[PDB]
Amino acid sequence: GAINKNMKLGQKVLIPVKQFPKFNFVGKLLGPRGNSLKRLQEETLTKMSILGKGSMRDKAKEEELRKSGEAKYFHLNDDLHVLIEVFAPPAEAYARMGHALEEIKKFLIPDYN
Amino acid sequence: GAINKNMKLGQKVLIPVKQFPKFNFVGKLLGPRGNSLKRLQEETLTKMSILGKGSMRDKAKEEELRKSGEAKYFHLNDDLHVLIEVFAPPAEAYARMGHALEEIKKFLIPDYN
RNA sequence: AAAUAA
Repeated sequence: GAINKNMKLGQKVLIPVKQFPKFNFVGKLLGPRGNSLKRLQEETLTKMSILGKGSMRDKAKEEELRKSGEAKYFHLNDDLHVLIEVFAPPAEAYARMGHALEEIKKFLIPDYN
Repeated sequence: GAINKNMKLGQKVLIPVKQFPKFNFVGKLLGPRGNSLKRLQEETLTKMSILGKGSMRDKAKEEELRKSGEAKYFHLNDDLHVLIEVFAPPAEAYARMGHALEEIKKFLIPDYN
């Protein structure tokens, strides 16, 4: 499209549950009351959501919401992931995404305490 | 205080470490993902935290924090225990603490795994 | 069995 027309970007970032079994990443990404994710979107000027299987603190509600069929719950069949999104001019859109994907690496490795 | 004004209650509940040596009660109480403790508050309408010496899984981390001197770690000198807390009008609060105190006894017995 | 939930 047009180089100065604002654009919407989106990239699904897989959360490594197969490589780090049993570690609660969702708690780690959000931190206390979500201020580790609030702060991480503010830092990079993107918007981030944790979607997919297990993104919700229960198998059951997340299973029902999933069996409902509504498009808003399409993500709960996909693997657990963070969806980073940005709306800005193209040069800015890709640059912040690139920025955002560098600062998120640390939340996708365990704490070892 | 006043009969329908809300009050705070707290009651330490001791964990029998002398009686079942080396049994991990902390894991039993929190279960997976911390949700057997979390469900036990929802059922009883209380709030619960595990404090005292041995509440943390790293004995040297816990002794740093204990030395550190901050009031938030004062509990790491007391015996290992669950501190049940409630904020409600007196009638409800005492009824919930009691409910919680019967419903907590199951978790103060080891599993023989 | 280890408590962060936007």
